[PDB]
Amino acid sequence: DEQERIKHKLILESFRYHYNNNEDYKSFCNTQGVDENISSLDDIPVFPTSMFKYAKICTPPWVYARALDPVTLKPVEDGQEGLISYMDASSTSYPTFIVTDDIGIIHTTTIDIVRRLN
Amino acid sequence: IKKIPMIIGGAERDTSEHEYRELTLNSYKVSIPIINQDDVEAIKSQSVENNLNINQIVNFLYTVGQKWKSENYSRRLTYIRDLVRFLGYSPEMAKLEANWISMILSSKSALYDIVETELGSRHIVDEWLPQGDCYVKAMPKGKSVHLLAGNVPLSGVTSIIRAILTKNECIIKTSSADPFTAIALASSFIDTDEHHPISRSMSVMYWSHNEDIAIPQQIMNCADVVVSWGGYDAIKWATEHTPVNVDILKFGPKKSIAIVDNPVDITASAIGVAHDICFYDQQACFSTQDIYYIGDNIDAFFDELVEQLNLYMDILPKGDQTFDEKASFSLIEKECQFAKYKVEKGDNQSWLLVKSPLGSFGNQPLARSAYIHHVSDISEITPYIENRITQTVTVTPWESSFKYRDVLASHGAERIVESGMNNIFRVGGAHDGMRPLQRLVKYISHERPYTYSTKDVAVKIEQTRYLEEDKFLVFVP
Amino acid sequence: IKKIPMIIGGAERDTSEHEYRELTLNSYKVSIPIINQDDVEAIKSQSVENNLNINQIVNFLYTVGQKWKSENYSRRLTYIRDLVRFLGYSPEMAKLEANWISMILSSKSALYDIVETELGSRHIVDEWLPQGDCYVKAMPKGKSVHLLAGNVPLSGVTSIIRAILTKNECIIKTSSADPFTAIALASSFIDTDEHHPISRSMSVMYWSHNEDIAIPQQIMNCADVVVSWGGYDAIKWATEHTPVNVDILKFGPKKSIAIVDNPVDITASAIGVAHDICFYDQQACFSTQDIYYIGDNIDAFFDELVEQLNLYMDILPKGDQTFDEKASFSLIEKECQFAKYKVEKGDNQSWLLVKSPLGSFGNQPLARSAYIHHVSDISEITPYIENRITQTVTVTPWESSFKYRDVLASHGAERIVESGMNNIFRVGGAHDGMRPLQRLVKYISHERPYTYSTKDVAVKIEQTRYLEEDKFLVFVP
Amino acid sequence: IKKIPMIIGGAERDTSEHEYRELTLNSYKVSIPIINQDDVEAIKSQSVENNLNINQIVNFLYTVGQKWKSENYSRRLTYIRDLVRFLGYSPEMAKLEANWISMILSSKSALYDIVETELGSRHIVDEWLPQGDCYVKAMPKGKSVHLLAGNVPLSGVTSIIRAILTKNECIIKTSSADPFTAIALASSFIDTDEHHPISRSMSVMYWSHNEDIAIPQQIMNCADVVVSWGGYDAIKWATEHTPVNVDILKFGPKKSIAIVDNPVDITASAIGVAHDICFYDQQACFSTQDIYYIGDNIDAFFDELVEQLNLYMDILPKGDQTFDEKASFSLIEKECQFAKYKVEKGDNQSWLLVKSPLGSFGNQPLARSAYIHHVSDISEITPYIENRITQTVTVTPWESSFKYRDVLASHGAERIVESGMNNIFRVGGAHDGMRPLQRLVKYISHERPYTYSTKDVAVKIEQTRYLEEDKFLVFVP
Amino acid sequence: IKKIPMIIGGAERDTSEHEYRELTLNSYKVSIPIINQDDVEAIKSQSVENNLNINQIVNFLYTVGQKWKSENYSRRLTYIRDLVRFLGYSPEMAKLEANWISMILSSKSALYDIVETELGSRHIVDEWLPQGDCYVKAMPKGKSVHLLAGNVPLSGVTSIIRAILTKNECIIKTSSADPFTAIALASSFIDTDEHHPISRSMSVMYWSHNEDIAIPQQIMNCADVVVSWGGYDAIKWATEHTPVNVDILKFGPKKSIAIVDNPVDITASAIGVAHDICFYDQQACFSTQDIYYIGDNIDAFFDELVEQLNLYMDILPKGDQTFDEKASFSLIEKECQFAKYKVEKGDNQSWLLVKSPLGSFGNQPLARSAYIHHVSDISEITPYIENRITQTVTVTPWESSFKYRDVLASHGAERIVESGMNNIFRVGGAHDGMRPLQRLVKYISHERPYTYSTKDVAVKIEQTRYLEEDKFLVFVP
Repeated sequence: DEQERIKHKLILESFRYHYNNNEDYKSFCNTQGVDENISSLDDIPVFPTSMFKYAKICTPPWVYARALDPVTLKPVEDGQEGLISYMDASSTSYPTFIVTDDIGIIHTTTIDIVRRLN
Repeated sequence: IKKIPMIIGGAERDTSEHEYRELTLNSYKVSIPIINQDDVEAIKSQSVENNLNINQIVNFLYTVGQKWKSENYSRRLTYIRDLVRFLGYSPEMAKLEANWISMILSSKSALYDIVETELGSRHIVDEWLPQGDCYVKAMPKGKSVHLLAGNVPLSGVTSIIRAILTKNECIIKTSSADPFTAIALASSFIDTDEHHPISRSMSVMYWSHNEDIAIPQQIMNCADVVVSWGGYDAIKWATEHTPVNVDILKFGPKKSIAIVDNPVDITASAIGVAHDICFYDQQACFSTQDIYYIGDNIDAFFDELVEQLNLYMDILPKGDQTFDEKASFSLIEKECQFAKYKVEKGDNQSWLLVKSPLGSFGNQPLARSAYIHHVSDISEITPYIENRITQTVTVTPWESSFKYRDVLASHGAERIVESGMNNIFRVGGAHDGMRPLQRLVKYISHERPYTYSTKDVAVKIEQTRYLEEDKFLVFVP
Repeated sequence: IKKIPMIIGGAERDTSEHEYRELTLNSYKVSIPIINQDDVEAIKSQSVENNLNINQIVNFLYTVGQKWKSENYSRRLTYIRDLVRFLGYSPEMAKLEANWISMILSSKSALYDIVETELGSRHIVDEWLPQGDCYVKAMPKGKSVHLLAGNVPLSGVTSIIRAILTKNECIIKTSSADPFTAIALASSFIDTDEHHPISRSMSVMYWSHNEDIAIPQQIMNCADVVVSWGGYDAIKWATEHTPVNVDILKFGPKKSIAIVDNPVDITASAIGVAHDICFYDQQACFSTQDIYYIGDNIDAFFDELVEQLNLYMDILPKGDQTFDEKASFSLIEKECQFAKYKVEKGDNQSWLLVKSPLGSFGNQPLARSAYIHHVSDISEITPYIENRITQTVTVTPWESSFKYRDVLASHGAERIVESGMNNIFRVGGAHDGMRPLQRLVKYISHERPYTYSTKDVAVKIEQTRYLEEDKFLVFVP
Repeated sequence: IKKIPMIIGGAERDTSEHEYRELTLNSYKVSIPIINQDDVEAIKSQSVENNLNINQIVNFLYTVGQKWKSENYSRRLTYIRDLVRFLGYSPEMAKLEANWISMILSSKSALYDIVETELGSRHIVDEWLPQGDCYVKAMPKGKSVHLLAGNVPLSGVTSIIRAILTKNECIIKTSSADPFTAIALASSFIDTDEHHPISRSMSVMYWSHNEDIAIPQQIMNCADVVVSWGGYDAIKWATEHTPVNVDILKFGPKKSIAIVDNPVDITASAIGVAHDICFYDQQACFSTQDIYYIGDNIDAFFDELVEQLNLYMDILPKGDQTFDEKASFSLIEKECQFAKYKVEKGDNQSWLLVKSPLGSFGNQPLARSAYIHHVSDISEITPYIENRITQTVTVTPWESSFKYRDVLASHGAERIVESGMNNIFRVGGAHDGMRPLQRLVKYISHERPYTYSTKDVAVKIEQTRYLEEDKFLVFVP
Repeated sequence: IKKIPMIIGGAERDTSEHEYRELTLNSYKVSIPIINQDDVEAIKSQSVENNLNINQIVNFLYTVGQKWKSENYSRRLTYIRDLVRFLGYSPEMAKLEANWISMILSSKSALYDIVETELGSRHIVDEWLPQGDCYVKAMPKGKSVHLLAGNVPLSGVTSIIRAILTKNECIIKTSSADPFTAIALASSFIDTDEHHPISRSMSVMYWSHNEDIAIPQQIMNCADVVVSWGGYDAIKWATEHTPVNVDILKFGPKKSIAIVDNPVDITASAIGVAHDICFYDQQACFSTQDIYYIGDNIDAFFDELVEQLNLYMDILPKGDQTFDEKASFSLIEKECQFAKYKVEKGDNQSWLLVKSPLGSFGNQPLARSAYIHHVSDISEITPYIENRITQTVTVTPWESSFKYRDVLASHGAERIVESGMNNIFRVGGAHDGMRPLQRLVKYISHERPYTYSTKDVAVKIEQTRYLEEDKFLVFVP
């Protein structure tokens, strides 16, 4: 209930902050068709963690653990596998809106890791 | 629960009491029998007396190809079904594979000219030819061993055909991904004529690299020549488990590229580049991975290539794309979007076009992805052409290949084609800088006597007479 | 205390501060410098731009040969002195080796015809030739590595010449027995023209198999092709210490024989067989070890061969024959006398003729020993001809080679010569069933476009157009 | 009242106002237009720009052959009807002629290999090839003139095809006996593609030897090469009415024979000999006229040959045999019966077999007559083989041709075939001891400069520098 | 009072009782014997059994050339003296002619490669080669008749050598201007080995065109091939007096030119053009008559060419220049001065350079005259290149020949050389658009049986079986 309201609140505040103060993230959301004002958390773009070695990027009830489909990269229902995206809002150093190398299921929130990609 | 047979002499072995292993090719189980000591002894004792001429060999291959040409051929239908089910091919791609088998088997002039261009004459495999100061005959090596890779069935088919044209006996170890093509080809030989020396020269089997090495080593010891096709570890295994006095034809992993110079007709250019990207799901060694555009309208070519890739999305669809491959596609699309690389993709992640700057970071899955770069001159492409890695250097306006072939060869091209032709290893050329059946053959030389002088001395070669008289340097030209 | 230089680029390296090792070739010490890391870096950085045509290459080799033709050439005199001192050669054999170097360097038509017969045209190394459906050019592999054996200097000389004719850079590791021939040849290149691309392409050095492997492995990694010449362990070392994607030309140990059918002119027959027994002190791979006499006068041929061996005792004497070799000769003569083998020998144990029955026990030293057998038909000789072991199958009345060459080839002959010609690898033939500079070359294929149809279809190759229309099998011939 | 057209450029001329002449071929009148001065001017002004490659030429010929392959092709039906009506052919022989036209037009590899074997490469007609010390290109002569004979239509067809493969323009003068084959072939070219350079290169016409010579001489003066096919007077006319600097390909009258050595399988032997006797009604130059039997069962072979001739009486019947030909047949049968020659004949005088002794008087009509002789050894056949008269020396057990071909060639054979193959001029061979399109071609040589030395001198060819220094004989090898 | 012998078999005939005629070559009388009926009968009865291989032939020619290489060779000295006295040559030009005889006789690789490039293999004259679907052997025609021209002795020498390499017997009719070269060559053959088949194959004689035709016609009737070399009337005589079934190699009169594109190195350009103008006193068919200068410094090239012509005035002087030739030179110099043609000449009228505008009136004596024209582009030179008249199209900067050879070939060039090479018919090329010893040879074809299928059908050729079953069009490809 209000735990979801908690993470919704500070996760959109984190998204607004990181979208305003990081231009590579702003250009990444505008390559996705994402505006300043987005209501839900699943309209937020998420980049992979492989970026963290290619370009130097720098700007729990607070992490939105989500199991995404490999094609649509949209969340699946709980119980089925998918790519783990995190959406940490504790950081101000770098936008922690990432997708892992990990596959797993999520149960209402405890997050399981089955295997890596390759 | 589908069983794959084992052919040894010219027929399937009685594998009832054998041990079986499953493979899980495309989420579907397939039982292959494990080779035992009796099969190794049967392989060792195989000695087929092959007295056919190249005419007879080519005519038999033509008959087999005409058998494969009929769409009602039961073995062809089964092969297409297995390509669709266990390799994940689309019905179009499987039909195309069967059609290419038929095509390369039924092209007689192509085989004659392969023999002629590689060995010098199509008769050198049956007659003693007076090349110069000698009579040369091309004899087989015998019991050729072929270790197949798995991506392109036509690679294994052409390997077997090359070994057949040189009158070699074939011991084919199928790949862990395509255990059907060699079995289908050998069983087709059997269906045509089971008593033919070519049908009796095929022995198709399978062994893994994780199993005990005794039996595969015993099979490798009776080779006389080895043809390895896989990646790095496959060629390393072939090198480590071959008798040191036996030759190995190595077909390693390659990385082919495309060059678009400045096409006035952009539509055919895009058609060709899309063909090269999409054929065999970009899994071949001649498949285009990076495109290097020269000119002033890279975005017009981008749009036309997008259109042609959308066409290939329908006329030749993708495979089945397991979960991890889908996730790779998505994550790599994200990676390329995070770098303003002008990413475009097709529906159901059918293809991927990425316009990154030259020398940039780009992760390459071989699904149908292609990276296109603006270079502005050929001198900027040559630093990205390696010696034994770049195989095909596709050039789109073929005329422009006449002013680039020299520097591409100097930098290790090994092939220059027309962009609609990357899958066709045209007759008269070479494979990986190597004319393969020059190495599947033993050149036996019958040198003519001392009364036949050389072209430089004009003196009968009497070495004893001139060692007595102490006369050598008066004859040196 | 005699120092052997190290050539790397096109000149001797400053080996003052290097570490040296002695070898004790013929009871005489020779210091060779040990390769260090700076030499390895100099070898890696060697890139000679070779734009010569085959005409220019052959003319340079001819100039070097004319330099070797003069008996007053200081380098030739020094080479002969070193052959006599450190290899134990007789002055006649050393002079003959120098003369053969001169001969094979000065025979221009021989080199042109080598290129022509092995690659198809002498111009394929400089021009794009329309072989069929393609334009082919023979490019070098580059930085060819040659590991030499030690018995026959001409083997290493011909290897280097083959690599030169294909515009390859040569890294020659000399044998532990003949560290002089490659140095002499490269220094002769330098003496002719130090700025020539051929002189700057030679790097002669030496490393043992007992030393640390770091530096020899670093040298082997920059090979692009390897030519190995030694025995079994030499080829095993070459196979184990070569990058897995690099080709190896293997020249293994052989065992050549002679066949005497029924000579009406026994004297020339004996002359030839004696030549083959005595040349290179029977240390070559083409040297005759066993003679198979057919006919009715084996003892007449025995006597005539004894006479010819006595002649070769004088016109081309033996080496120096260390203590153990003398003891081996004596003990083996005793062994053969203990079995009624009709033993005959020359003075100072110069040669040995043994008439043992077919298939009999006979110990073979390679000093000048020969075992002669009565067979009565060719069918009794073929069980003693192996696949990759029998190299030369010398037939004495050359006409009789026309009725035996087929079964000898079927059983693995690889060569049939006239008995006075076993040392001459005549032009147009092959070496160990292999045309060597087909493997020293990268065949680069420039395939012509889709508008150029094949010889079987007569339809422009528009694969996309026919994938749309679904038309493949109507074109299959 | 049947009119034959005149093709000049690539289409029929408007011969409405022309003058016509009848011929009376087979008791049936045929009007052919007489060439006038305007037609001569149109022929002179004909210059077709032919930029096709050999691939395009062969593909066009293949298309025309596929058109001829359909039995519903109107032009083919008309051609068969005219062969039956005006040449007297049987429906089977006319159908066979049309089928052979289709066959030789549709065999692409045959044409490619004709070009390759005669000129050295199929690319020498489009590219400059580095033969040796030169770049050679085979250019056309242009406006080739073909004077046809009349017996075998395939002769004229092959002549025209040879001229086409070399990119020559064809001016075909049809024979007074077969004015239909060249017209049918050219009109078929037109029906395939009227704007093709090959269709626009055909000019078919007719002139007699009894008419005024002005116009035929004007046509002959624009030849650049002449191909004459008739008998003696035809070749004499060609020689007398050709510009003295123009070459003439002479295909004179021949007399072919057959040799039967000692067949264990007499039935196939008789089948072949009957084929050679009966094809083209024994009117060709490769038709068998005399048979020379070696062996011990000449009468068994006689009976089997009688049976095979009776078979050919039905599967390929004779022509129409005008009154005088019938009387000749009867009177010659009487002549041979009056000499105990063991005469046998078929019903309706279909064939004639005469067993006369060697060297005997025998009158030879070419209806289907054959004289068979017992010789007992090849040495008795060679006195009956002349230099430029004996063309085909058919040998029935083909193995026996390996022990006779040398003496037959020494005595002027020009061909040795297998007796079922006398009509098939197999690819790779020759016609009348002559490879014809070597003479339909101008070899244009682009010699490379003085810096490219020869294979013997190894000195740059500076003739002025060495005329100054007075140095010539020091370079002579 | 100097008598010229007559060689018929392999030695001089006893011409004591013969009738003689004088000729007055260079104001000096020379008696040649008239052929009578006994000589004609000796020529008819000449049949030399020639069983040599090409190796033996080339080695004999090399021996003869080594004999000609010695300046003390009596026959060579006499030949040079006769060239100086009766042909008017300068001692330098006569020595150069003898040296060129020696050179072309001693170049073995050149002869081997002539045979190889023209016939396909140097072994086709001794072995049956499997070309395709056949075994081909090149047999001689026999009794080749050579009618020589007179300007260039090397022409006749090369003709005789070509006939020898094909194992032809030579009947050489010497020219009325050079009756010494053929006699010297044949007598040299005799001096080397009088019992050799090559020495016994030479018959040198002379007959005029003004005498009775009986004996020359009898000699011409036993020809089997004729090689004519003279001008127009010579070739007309050859055509009129040859049996109609005998082939004639026609080497007619030509007119060679030179093209100077834009030389940065004008000195070598002028050297070459002067060489081509001055060699053989501009009397050869490859001698440059008109120069076509492109570029911007025609006067600089004019001056440099004047300097090089002055050099050739000394290193290779003119002939003797009879009164009428002197008057022609002077009157033509006057003609060219009367038209502001920028005339320049050498001392003692050694040469003449005339710079006339393109297409202008200019009278051409062949003394050493040359007309140079400014053209400004290649398109203005091609209207002056005829089909069978322009032989050599010398291009001075050889690189520029790569962009002109195609249009020159299209317009009838027949040769493109480097301007210092017009006299050297380089190996591998052609003579007058014709590879001559393709016409000195009879290609004898041994076609292989019906069981050997073609490359298109893949069906055994059983024509009777398929005439019975009525099956032809199902096999047509």
